[PDB]
Amino acid sequence: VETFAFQAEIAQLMSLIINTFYSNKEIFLRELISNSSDALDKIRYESLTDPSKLDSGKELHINLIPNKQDRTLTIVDTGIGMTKADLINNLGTIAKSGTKAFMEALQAGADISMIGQFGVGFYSAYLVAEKVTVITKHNDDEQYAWESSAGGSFTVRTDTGEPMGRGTKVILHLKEDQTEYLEERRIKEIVKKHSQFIGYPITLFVE
Ligand SMILES: CN1CCN(S(=O)(=O)c2cc(F)c(F)cc2-c2ccc3nc(N)nc(C(=O)N4Cc5ccccc5C4)c3c2)CC1
Repeated sequence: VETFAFQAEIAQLMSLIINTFYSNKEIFLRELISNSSDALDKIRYESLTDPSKLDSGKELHINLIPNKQDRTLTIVDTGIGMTKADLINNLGTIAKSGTKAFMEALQAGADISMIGQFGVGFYSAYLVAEKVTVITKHNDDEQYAWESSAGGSFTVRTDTGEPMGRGTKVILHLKEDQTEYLEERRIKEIVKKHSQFIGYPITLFVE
């Protein structure tokens, strides 16, 4: 288990998301589904030249899994996945650029719902989650588990758990007052409203 400090801008963006009074918290799902969709597009392009990149899983889909018992909402994709370098260095660097542009926009009065245009949409997860665990598997690396409860740090460990094949699993440990995002009707309403035109099948799992 390795612990890393987020870069100053990301930590600032994260605490902005957690501290700003903003009622329209549902936008998080759209951001995670759109990230999954883009990840699925990346493995689909890579498969045009090198077809062996789909030996880790041919099916390209998105699964939404609520668990009332564990109070979690999981967003699963069979997209490209992420390497140790992606989790530790690359994610932080690609975000850094978009993070500053977004915080500048909100001052000037933009609103949180515009987070995705700045490529930092993933962090909107902290509108509803007290902790986020990300399980990922890329073709050129091992299975990793990234984790953060914000507070300026994140952890990275090798995942000894159930193999994934290829893709990303975003486990949202929901805040006590955000259990509505475990409800079938609510998820369906959000997916129909924000993600009705995703070019991959989205399966809402039930309990
Ligand atoms: C949104 N697209 C997806 C495709 N790419 S990519 O080119 O494949 C890439 C290049 C990188 F250099 C890199 F570091 C990561 C990724 C990467 C790959 C697959 C992904 N799958 C999901 N589902 N999500 C994210 C994500 O955006 N996350 C998860 C995650 C985990 C922890 C912190 C931030 C975040 C934000 C992913 C990112 C670009 C971004």
